[PDB]
Amino acid sequence: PQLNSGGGDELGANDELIRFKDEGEQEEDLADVKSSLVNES
Amino acid sequence: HAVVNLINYQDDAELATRAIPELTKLLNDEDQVVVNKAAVMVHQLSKKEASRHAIMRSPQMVSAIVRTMQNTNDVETARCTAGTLHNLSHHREGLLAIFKSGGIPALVKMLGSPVDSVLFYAITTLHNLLLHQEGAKMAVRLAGGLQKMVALLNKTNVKFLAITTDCLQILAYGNQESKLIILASGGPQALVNIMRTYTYEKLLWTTSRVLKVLSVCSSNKPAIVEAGGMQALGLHLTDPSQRLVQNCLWTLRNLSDAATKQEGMEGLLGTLVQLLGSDDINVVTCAAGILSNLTCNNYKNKMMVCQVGGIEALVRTVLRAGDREDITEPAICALRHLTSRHQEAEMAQNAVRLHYGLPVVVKLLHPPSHWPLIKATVGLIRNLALCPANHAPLREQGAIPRLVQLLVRAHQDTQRRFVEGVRMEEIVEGCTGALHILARDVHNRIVIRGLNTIPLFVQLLYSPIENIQRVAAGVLCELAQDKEAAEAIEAEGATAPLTELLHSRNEGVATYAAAVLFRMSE
Repeated sequence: PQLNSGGGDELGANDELIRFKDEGEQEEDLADVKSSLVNES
Repeated sequence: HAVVNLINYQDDAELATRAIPELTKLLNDEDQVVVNKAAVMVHQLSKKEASRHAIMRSPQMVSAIVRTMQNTNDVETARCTAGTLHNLSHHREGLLAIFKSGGIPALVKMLGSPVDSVLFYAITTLHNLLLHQEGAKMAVRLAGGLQKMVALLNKTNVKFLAITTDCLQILAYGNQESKLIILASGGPQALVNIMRTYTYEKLLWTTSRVLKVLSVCSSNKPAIVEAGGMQALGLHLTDPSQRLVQNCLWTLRNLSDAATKQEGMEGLLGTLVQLLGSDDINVVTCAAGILSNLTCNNYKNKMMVCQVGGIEALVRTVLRAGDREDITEPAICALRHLTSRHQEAEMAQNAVRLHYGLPVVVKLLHPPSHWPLIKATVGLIRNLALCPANHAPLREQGAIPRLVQLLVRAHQDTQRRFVEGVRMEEIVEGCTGALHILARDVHNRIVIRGLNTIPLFVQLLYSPIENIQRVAAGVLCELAQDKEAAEAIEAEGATAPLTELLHSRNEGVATYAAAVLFRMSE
């Protein structure tokens, strides 16, 4: 069987990707942006 | 205050009993000119805060306003009615009234209007609802607001775009289905365009938040990359706004593992190397992470990072990072990538030593380091060992006995009838591979054999995993050129497995096996 990850040879260790997938935090100041937008029509 | 309270109380009664019920009837008129004129009056009334309650507390009125807006063919009428609903959307009561009156589907329909005044009233009102009305998000999605919103990203008013993008962020967060709809509507390209087009910070910020949410989606991620997302987000890494810089970094990191084939990454890479020296821990952490993924199997990126002094920058990051593994793991993985398979790989292997990084690097193999960092560090040491100049210093830092310890423990833990996200089989291959390279040196060979490793290395020849068989045969190949070692290997009964390995499809395994066999016979 072959190694699922990692490994390497005479040229060194095999490069590997770090799976980043952080969505984290939905802040559940556009107030002025909103009023400003509507205060012209 | 008593005067206004009395006057308002009286006016509220006159409105709730005469004005409102009358205007509701007129809004329902067959004559469109009457409806239009009535819509104006209702709008004028909505401008006065004290008059709003009379308007919102009448379901018949609200429903007539919504129905009129959604069905009218008069621009001015659509404007007045949308403006009215906006005026009623500042508090819980009004929002609930608009919601129960079926205002959401009507407000969404208005997003298809070519008139700015209508669009502006529509998006800000939907935003208020999205922020405070429970059930608003699902209604907007069901009404197809996502598609309409994405289509509006080609508009030019930056304030309008800021609100529109924020609605997308609110609707998309933690909702995989909403992200796919956005993707299907061409959201990625439209969002990336904004990032490389406008300078309005609030818009870049809200837009970067939508991209972050979409960056964890396996479908949106490659779409963002292909749209030039990486280069675009990189444009703002030095912007005065910290919230923007950090959102761009988090997004870049999420996307990084799917951007290893992108061109035009010079500027981005150069900026990330600089950020490695930031006092901000979250910035250094993201810079290290993104660089690790970008240098992965891309010689061009490796070359550029080295050319901008990435080796020195990464060693410095590791030196001041101490036990923070969030920083050291990616930084070490980056150094690992940079020390192999490229024109400047050899130069990078020496540079780590020349920048006083060997001691701290070997130190990371020891507690309290966790398996992810150890695995990465073993990989880096393995590459550093390719450089003859690193043979002695690595031994002097105690790398050999620590690698042997990790190997023994990892191997014994594989005995049976994932640890901290790492398979012990990976550590066995890694440590043995590192030892195989370090064994090219004669003094190291003595140290290695003195730790009574031969019995283990021979045992490894029986491993099902051929990658492990390869490194075991290889280290034995190096050690075997020593008489006592060759005889010890023979005594361990290595002749049988090695003979079997001679047939291995793996040329490396076969060659090493034969080498060891020849050494023993001699």
